[PDB]
Parts: sequence; C-alpha cells; structure tokens
Amino acid sequence: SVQTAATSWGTVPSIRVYTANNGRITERCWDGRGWYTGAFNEPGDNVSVTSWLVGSAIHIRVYASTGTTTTEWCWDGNGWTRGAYTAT
Amino acid sequence: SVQTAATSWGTVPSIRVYTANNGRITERCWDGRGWYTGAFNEPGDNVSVTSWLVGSAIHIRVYASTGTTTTEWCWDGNGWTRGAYTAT
Amino acid sequence: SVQTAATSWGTVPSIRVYTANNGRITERCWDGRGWYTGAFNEPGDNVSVTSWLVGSAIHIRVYASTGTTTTEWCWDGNGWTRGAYTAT
Ligand SMILES: OC[C@@]1(O)OC[C@@H](O)[C@@H](O)[C@@H]1O
Ligand SMILES: OC[C@@]1(O)OC[C@@H](O)[C@@H](O)[C@@H]1O
Ligand SMILES: OC[C@@]1(O)OC[C@@H](O)[C@@H](O)[C@@H]1O
Ligand SMILES: OC[C@@]1(O)OC[C@@H](O)[C@@H](O)[C@@H]1O
Ligand SMILES: OC[C@@]1(O)OC[C@@H](O)[C@@H](O)[C@@H]1O
Ligand SMILES: OC[C@@]1(O)OC[C@@H](O)[C@@H](O)[C@@H]1O
Repeated sequence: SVQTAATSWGTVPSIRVYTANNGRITERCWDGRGWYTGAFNEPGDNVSVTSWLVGSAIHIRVYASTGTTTTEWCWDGNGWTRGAYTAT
Repeated sequence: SVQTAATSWGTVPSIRVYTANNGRITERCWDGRGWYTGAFNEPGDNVSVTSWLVGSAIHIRVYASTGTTTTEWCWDGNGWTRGAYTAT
Repeated sequence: SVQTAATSWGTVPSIRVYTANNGRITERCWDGRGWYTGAFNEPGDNVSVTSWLVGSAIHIRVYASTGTTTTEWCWDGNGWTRGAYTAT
C-alpha cells in the first residue's frame, strides 16, 4: 500500500504527514486550521521524517528512498533542498 | 515483513509501538511496568505515528494506510476516533 | 525499495537514520560534523525508531522486524542490546 511518515511540533500542533504513493512523496499539513497540501513533492517509494526546533524555527528532514538511493530533503525556513546525507 | 511505528514521551518513558501485520494494526505499550497490548486495533497495511504533549496530556495521531486510503486515528485522552485527515 | 527511520535530538542536532536494505539494518549518524556510519548493524527488513532524553543522556529504541518477528534494540549510553519488547 501507500506508506506514510509523520512529525509534529508545538501545542496547536503543526503536523506534517508525508505519503509515498506510486513512486512519489507528497506532503499534507495541519497548522490548526484544516489540512492542506504542502510544497514538498519529490520522487520516493519510502519516506521517513524527523524535525526539531531551534528557538522558534522548525527544521525538517525527509529521507526519500527510491531503489537503493536515499535522498535527504531539508526544510530550514525557505524551501526544500537536497541535504548532504548519503547511505554509504 | 511486518511494519512498525514508534513514539515515546516523558522520562519513564511511555512508549507506544504500532505494528501493521497481515492487514491490521495493533498497539504495544510500555509505561515503565512491562509491555502490554493497547486498545488500538484497526485495519492497515502501513502505519506511522506522531505524538505531542499539551501540559500533562498526551495526544497521539496514527496514520493507517490500506491500499491508497489513509485514515488518521486520534487519541486525545478518551479513546481512539477517526480524525479529519485526508490525503487529497 | 529500502526503508528508513529517523530520529533527532538537541539543537545541533544529532540525527540518526536507520536503513533496512537487503534484510539488514544499518545506521548513519550526524552530530554536526559530517555523516558517518554508526555501530548499529542487525537483521531487519523493516525499522522504526524513537528516542528520548533523560537529563543529558540519549536513549534510543530501534524496532527491527524480519518476517513476523520484531526485536527491540536499545541504546542507553553503552552499546546496543536486545530489549524486553515482544509483539504478542
Ligand atoms: O505551507 C506550509 C509549509 O511551508 O510548511 C513548511 C513545510 O512543511 C512546507 O513544505 C509547507 O508548504
Ligand atoms: O543544513 C543542512 C544540513 O547540514 O543539515 C544537517 C544535515 O541534515 C545535513 O545532511 C544537511 O546538509
Ligand atoms: O492502556 C494504555 C492506553 O490507554 O494508553 C493510551 C493509548 O495508547 C491507548 O490505546 C492505550 O490503551
Ligand atoms: O481533534 C482532532 C483533530 O482536529 O486533531 C488535529 C488533527 O489531527 C485533525 O485531523 C483532527 O481531526
Ligand atoms: O558513534 C556514535 C554513536 O555511538 O552514537 C550513539 C549510537 O547511535 C551509536 O550506534 C553510534 O555509534
Ligand atoms: O532498559 C531497557 C528497557 O527496559 O527499556 C524500556 C523498554 O524499551 C524495555 O523493553 C527495555 O527492556
């Protein structure tokens, strides 16, 4: 079936749910006012996520795997970019 | 194989481990006094979870996927209920 | 494809990413100074993880599943050991 990963922060809370479906990962967001589709959309058959706070900023890392290749995607306040993670 | 998701809170800690096995998700709980089977039992081939605290209350969200349908299950102090999440 | 699980702590942060690949789980670590391969290497087709702090100590629980058997692996400051978790 489809495969999901979830993270949350604060007391509202904000929630992010990533779904790997048919080889692509999309993102659903809850910030207390209804679910909506987030900016993240990248290839992947499997997804995991972790997030942390630094002061009042959220940092998200999404690990997207297709075949034996895992790409780390980073949210640090200004869009998603590929991170330095490799599996080695 | 079977597929799991885990979350934890506090310093004991409390741990919840969800296992999707043969199309159903069950829940194992640790609160410092041995593992036991929790109340959660719902359909699902894949599971993810996140949890947060608000004061001294735990909130748990379990994302249960069967086929292309993902159901959010909510624990907010008084049993499990379906939440508003949709994948769209 | 391969399957991952991720956790993080602190503000650096420290990140641990577990990958189940070809029936074994390995561990990649980030502590602010580059990714490296961690000590964890055990059988598993599926992996989940949770971690918590107690004061200034990290506790990690990795749930490694092969077939219908799930083994809990514990990091509590001094190597990985099997924990008491069972699925029942
Ligand atoms: O719109 C909300 C948003 O900016 O929140 C942070 C990330 O989850 C983004 O992908 C998402 O679009
Ligand atoms: O700022 C981005 C970055 O340095 O954040 C920490 C890790 O996720 C790294 O792989 C990643 O490149
Ligand atoms: O008995 C412990 C319990 O109430 O803890 C909160 C939830 O994890 C429930 O499913 C579970 O049964
Ligand atoms: O109180 C339940 C609820 O509002 O909690 C926040 C989100 O998990 C929603 O989908 C869900 O319906
Ligand atoms: O070297 C860093 C390390 O000790 O950090 C704690 C655990 O993640 C270990 O498996 C890992 O080797
Ligand atoms: O100290 C190890 C241990 O007691 O930690 C809490 C749970 O993870 C248990 O299954 C595990 O045996």
